[PDB]
Amino acid sequence: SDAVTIRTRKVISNPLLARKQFVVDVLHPNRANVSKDELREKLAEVYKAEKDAVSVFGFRTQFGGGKSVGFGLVYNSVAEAKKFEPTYRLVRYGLAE
Amino acid sequence: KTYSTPKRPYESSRLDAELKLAGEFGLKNKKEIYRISFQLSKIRRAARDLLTRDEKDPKRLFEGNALIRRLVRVGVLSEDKKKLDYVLALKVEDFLERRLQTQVYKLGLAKSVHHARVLITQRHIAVGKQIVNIPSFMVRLDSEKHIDFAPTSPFGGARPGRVARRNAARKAEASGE
RNA sequence: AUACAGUGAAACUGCGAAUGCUCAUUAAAUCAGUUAUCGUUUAUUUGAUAGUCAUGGUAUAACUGUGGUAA
RNA sequence: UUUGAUGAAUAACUUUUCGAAUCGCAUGGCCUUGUGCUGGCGAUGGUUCAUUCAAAUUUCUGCCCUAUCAACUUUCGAUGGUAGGAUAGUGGCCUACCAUGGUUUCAACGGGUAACGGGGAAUAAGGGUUCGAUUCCGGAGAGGGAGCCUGAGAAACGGCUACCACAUCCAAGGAAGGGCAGGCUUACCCAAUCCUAAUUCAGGGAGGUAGUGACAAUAAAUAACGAUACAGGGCCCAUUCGGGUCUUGUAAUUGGAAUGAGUACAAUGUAAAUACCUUAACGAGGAACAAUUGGAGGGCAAGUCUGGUGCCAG
Repeated sequence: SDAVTIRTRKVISNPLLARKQFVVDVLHPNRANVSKDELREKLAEVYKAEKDAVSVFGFRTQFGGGKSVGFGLVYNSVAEAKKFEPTYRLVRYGLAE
Repeated sequence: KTYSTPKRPYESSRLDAELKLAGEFGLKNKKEIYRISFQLSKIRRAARDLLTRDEKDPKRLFEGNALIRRLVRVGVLSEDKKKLDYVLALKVEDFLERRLQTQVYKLGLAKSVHHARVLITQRHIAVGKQIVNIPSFMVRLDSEKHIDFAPTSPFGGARPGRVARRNAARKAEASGE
């Protein structure tokens, strides 16, 4: 029923640090602001990636519903994910203490 | 300011005129009438000074074109009446027509102007995509063909409201007990 | 690990600590612009750069202990 | 005569400065197997010069009113020379030795300037008539005159002497310290940016977030729709007769439908957090989920009071 839609708009890539970049809108009619952890796993299969390496953040929902503005990433290695992320995001993802 | 008190605010003519306007358009204030008439005064003053500026002056040329076309995009002016004496000829009732609650009543989604007032503030009418709920929206042309019920409104959409569902469950309990 | 190498308080030493509020009014002064420094200084930055005793002596702080004085 | 080439240390002097008695890793090669020689790739310092960040003076270009301002400078050298000290360095910056000058109606000089001033300094006014936002104000102070101290850079004033003025603590011997907010609130974090250190981290009441704080000036809600009953009267203008007009009137009954104020799990949030945006679940029938403020006017008693030529007037 629910078109689980987060448009990962602003699509670009950075293979120096090996991570991929994209903004967030959240189009999700009759759904209340899907959470970043199930988004993490869903991004993990769509990018054939790691449950840590997925990393999106900062979501604000537009009027009229089924629209939210946020700002998202994905690493492309476990070491890059575990070292280059700031620790506040590491605890937001529950990987640090 | 955003409302200006008319300079003889209590007069036989003023007073009965506002009575007719608020009664017929379902307003609730002299303040609402005043807001419309103040901004009309600014527009029409601009047009008059433009008429003082002589024929074929570049300023008159370009800005008159601008003012006419933006008033027809707002919709109070009509397509084949493109002249500055007509922007002089406008009056308050034309904008008060273009309000939203008058427009819901005129299209026919409600019965009386007060019904349309209660609908829009009740969050059922949805211009375009959003649920608008301010009864002075000043709808344009494109939207004035696009006014209709919101898709989650139980008049043109989803499941009935809370009084209906408590009542249906109440007769369900009536049959159960 | 029979010298130590982990870790580490006290201290030596290196560098920073020269990027705080209140009170008084100047018309080539200030300020803005533009020079000059074949007339000066520079911790720092970077760049070059010196053929002209199988290892010399110290000392402290800390620690130990004994004390003074209302402090 | 051209086409092309070359240039245009000595003598000493001195507190010696020096030419590393310092951290990370090669393991080989040779035989003298000594553990001998030899060696390579990374840090901290040091000699000088360049360069960088700065700084100092300095050329010249530009800012108001006023002659009801005609004088000014040698009365700290005023102008200049020469010599020396001083300074990182020139230069009357300072001293000797001198010369006797310079500025001036092209108004020097002087006076006032509200000089919270001005600078296209500053982003501008994505169309306010000239208006916003930023930046430089300029200097001085950090009880008060005076003097000294390090560092590349301080005349540091949250070092030291003495002085003067304060004001403390005590066992009376002594000892030691420095205004700022308020009137007539001082809660979280270095997360966005930047900075600083032997520098990923440490830190930065820089920088940020939040909370008390109707003012002026905004957008809504406090109800929408329908059925039935019962009644014959309503309403507008005229100074008195009067006249004009017509679906109306009532604390009368009654039906379902709408929801937002609220109430309340989460998610989204940020260093973290509040609120927010979203979001399930509740949640409107009158004494409710109980709006004010102002104006005009009646009527009532076995009631009170006063004046009258009954029963009336005030």
